[PDB]
Amino acid sequence: RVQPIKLARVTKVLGRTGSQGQCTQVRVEFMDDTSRSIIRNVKGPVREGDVLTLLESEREARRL
Amino acid sequence: ISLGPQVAEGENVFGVCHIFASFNDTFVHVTDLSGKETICRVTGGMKVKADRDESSPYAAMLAAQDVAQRCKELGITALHIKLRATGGNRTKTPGPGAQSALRALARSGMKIGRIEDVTPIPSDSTRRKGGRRGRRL
Amino acid sequence: TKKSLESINSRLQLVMKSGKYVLGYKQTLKMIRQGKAKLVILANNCPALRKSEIEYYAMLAKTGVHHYSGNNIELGTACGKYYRVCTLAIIDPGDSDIIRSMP
Amino acid sequence: GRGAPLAKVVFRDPYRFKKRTELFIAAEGIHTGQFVYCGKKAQLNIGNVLPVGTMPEGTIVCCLEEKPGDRGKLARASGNYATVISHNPETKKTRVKLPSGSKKVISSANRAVVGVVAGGGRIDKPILKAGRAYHKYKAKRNCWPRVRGVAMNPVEHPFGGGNHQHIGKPSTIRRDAPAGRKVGLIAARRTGRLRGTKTVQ
Amino acid sequence: AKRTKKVGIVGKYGTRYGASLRKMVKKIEISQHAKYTCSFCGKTKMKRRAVGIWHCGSCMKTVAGGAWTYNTTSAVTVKSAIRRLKELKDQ
Amino acid sequence: VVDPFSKKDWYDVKAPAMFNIRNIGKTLVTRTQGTKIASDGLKGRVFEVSLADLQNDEVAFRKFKLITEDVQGKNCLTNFHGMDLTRDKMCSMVKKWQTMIEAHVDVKTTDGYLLRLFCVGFTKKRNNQIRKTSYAQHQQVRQIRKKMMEIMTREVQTNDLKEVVNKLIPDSIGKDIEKACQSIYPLHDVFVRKVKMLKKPKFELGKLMELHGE
Amino acid sequence: TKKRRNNGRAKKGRGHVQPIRCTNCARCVPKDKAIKKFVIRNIVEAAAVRDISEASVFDAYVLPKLYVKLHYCVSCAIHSKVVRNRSREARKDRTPPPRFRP
RNA sequence: GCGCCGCUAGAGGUGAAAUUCUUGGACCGGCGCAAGACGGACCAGAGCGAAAGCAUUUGCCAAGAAUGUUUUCAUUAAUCAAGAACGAAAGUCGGAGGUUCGAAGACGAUCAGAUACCGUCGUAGUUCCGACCAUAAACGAUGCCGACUGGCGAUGCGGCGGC
RNA sequence: UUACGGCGGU
Ligand SMILES: [Mg+2]
Ligand SMILES: [Zn+2]
Ligand SMILES: [Zn+2]
Repeated sequence: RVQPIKLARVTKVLGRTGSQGQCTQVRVEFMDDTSRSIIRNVKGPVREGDVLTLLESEREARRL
Repeated sequence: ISLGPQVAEGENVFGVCHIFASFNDTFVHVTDLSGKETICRVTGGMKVKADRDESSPYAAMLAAQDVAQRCKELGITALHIKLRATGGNRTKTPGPGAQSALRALARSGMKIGRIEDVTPIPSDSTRRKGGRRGRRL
Repeated sequence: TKKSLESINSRLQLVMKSGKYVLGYKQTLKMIRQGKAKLVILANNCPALRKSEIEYYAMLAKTGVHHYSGNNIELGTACGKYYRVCTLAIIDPGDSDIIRSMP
Repeated sequence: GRGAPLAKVVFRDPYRFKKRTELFIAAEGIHTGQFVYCGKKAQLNIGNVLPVGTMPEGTIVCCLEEKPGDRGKLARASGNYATVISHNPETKKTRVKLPSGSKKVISSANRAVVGVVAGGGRIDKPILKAGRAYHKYKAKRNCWPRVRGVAMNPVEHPFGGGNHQHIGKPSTIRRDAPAGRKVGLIAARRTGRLRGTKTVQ
Repeated sequence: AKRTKKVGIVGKYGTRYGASLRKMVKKIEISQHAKYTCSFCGKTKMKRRAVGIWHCGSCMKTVAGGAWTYNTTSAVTVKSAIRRLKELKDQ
Repeated sequence: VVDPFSKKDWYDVKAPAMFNIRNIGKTLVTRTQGTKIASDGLKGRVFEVSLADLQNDEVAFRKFKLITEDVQGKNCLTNFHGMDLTRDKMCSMVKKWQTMIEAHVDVKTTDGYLLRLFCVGFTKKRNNQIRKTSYAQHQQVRQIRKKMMEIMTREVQTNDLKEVVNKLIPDSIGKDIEKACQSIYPLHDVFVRKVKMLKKPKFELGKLMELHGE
Repeated sequence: TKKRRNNGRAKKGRGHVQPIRCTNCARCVPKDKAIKKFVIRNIVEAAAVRDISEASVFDAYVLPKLYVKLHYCVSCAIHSKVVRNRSREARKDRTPPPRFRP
């Protein structure tokens, strides 16, 4: 039910997406091990390397 | 403590989890080692009320969590996989809920044994429901 | 229904050209009771007490009974005549090996 | 007056020294001077009669008993048969499939001759003239020249009368109509030319 | 010589009964009057008695066959299936 | 309101003594309610399980079926029912520009256990081979397929069920037609694809009690 | 004009090849005209690999493959963009596009 | 499709839905059974055939190409009015069968209207046996027979020779 | 998902 709200650090930004250039993909690292890393999407200006907060942990990235 | 088999502190008892990930829906039915006795059949179309989203990866994600929460609470603690597509006459690749009901079946504290795709394949048997010119869309 | 019948009805139309033979019931009944018969061939059509008393005399004369897989009208064409025939007896094979075969 | 032929079979009486003759519905394919075997441990060939509980699922059956020992009631007309499925060896009941396509669960010890009734294909030929229908029913009954009730008089039928030959009243009637009023389509579930197959169980 | 061109056996029915009913009859009518080859003596002497009854001139054997023809194709399929069910499962 | 899983008890499933791991797993069944007795609800259950959790170091692409024929209290004793390969193995070996030869035969053992054997073989590309199609000719296929079924008729007809089922944990039938066919056309992926059970000999009780003995 | 030298179809000494059916529209095509594509896709969806090997009963388990052979009509092959439009002299090669797996 | 179980409340269908099937328990999972279709992947710019066309094993046949030939006959030949044989699919007549698919038709959607596309259902028909009908973008849109005129990489079948 | 027309001569 309650997932731990996991703060996360981004490596390399994978370019814009979202059909209007509004969303970007970050492939966060999970702030416990940089070995464990998933691909995600965020909105707004990103600034490569910084830290962002995940209210939900793992569902899906931009992928058909 | 009335429910549960007799295991040790380290070992686990096996059940199979039939994934039927078609389009329009997804099934994350778990049952015993022979398949005859149903443990829990919950569906991605029983926890969304939209009817678009029955084949969604997200409805399959929480159907996999709900079937794990029933299975683990009953004493049966490790799963084999028998993923299906629609199969037979129809398509033979599984739908969007296939992977997400598999990963979230494991992220919610559950082991995984042998997996297999067990979809129905004909031997060049039967006609398809499209017409000769197919469906035109 | 593909390969093997012209073991026994290609040899039968070769004895018919080369060797000696008798057709009909009461001629192979004479040849069986005076030693001259070698291999009697019964059709799959003959009445079942006729099939018995030829299987019984051939035990008495120590000769062989081959059960042909066909009609009595089919055994007649396999002989090479315009008849029907249940029972034949070859009394000399010409140069083939019907007796030297399985029965 | 029957469309099927018969077969008279002489058995050997087990208790008296006597040969006694039965009359069977002729299963199709049988010939005279054929041995016919009848029992529980009889072997499943054409014309042999043996209980429906021992024979396998999907064998074709004619002249079968609807209650045990009733000496043959069902599936007896010329060319007709019944199929067995679904043995239940506990509470011994087997279901068969009647010539009308309607299935019926019957007792397991019901007895039945294996095969189809001879004389089949009979209704494929046209009667083709009024004279050969006359000889058909002279063997059967006094039933053949059927006068339409529209053609007769108001004493004689509910439909007759009028200056035009018309029925007037609706020709579908209820089932609890009395005698002398049940004429026409008696308790008809539907009318008109049929579509589908029958779609009502 | 050449006595007809279409009707054949149903030239006895004259102008009567309809063309398509006379055409429907002449398959049935050539078939119930035909001699068939006997499967027991090989002689083509299977004449039809009453409906469903078939009989040999020589060897005097009576066969219970079809109505307008010696074998019904429904009854040959069953005899195929009965001997198949008798060699399958061995009861 | 009622929970039907509180009325169910756990039995454990045992494989015969022909295998290393004797314990398959645990099934469940409801208890006795009058005519619903708790033994015929789990006689005749199929347990589609692989070799690598039934041997120790054997392959994983092969699986056994194992019907249940008897219940011994808390135990649930089994007997062999059939085998096949997995899907992913059986369609990783069907590739283009090679011949797939396949045979099948109905052979019964001397114990009365009529089987249907399914075997496959695929032609093999040679090491110096430059051309693309490693096809067989048709009369080569017919005599290979004759050679396949003649050998597995030997390996099953002669002796009982135990030595038969023991032959195809290493699959020495597929290795025996491997050697006996490579003077006709060489083959490389030669398995017994499937074994199907057609008959059972009335289930003498002591025969199953032999299989769970030593 | 005759557009292509074959007529879209790889039949030369035949009069009739088998009709098969397209996958995403169920339209009936000849077997030789049909645009085949044989997908050897891993069943695990590679982002979800370290979530099943850390929740398996082994440390080294080879993952099964999903072997789905698609085949398309040319109508749905151009719409789903598995064949691209080509120029009138760069049509004339039968080599498939290169791999580009990494 | 039907039996015997298991546990559950939805299943199905779609761009979204609905008509529809479902606590007289659908769908799903297990084990069986029956019926009728159809022979996947192997399957190819491969083979055979006069063309239409032809694909699961094994079985009685009858044919045929090519190659091999220091066999035989010795112009027996090519094309061919008239005349015939074969001929996809749909269609017609009769008897079997009837699983799926499905013209006609009914219904739900979609639209301004929908007699269309799309969805649920379904008749004739698709399957077999017998008789017909003789047409197709029956196409390599290219008659058949004969010789001659570049190269190259192969492939299918015979034959010959080589590490 | 829906997207139907555009008077004649120049
Ligand atoms: Mg009248
Ligand atoms: Zn006779
Ligand atoms: Zn398509």
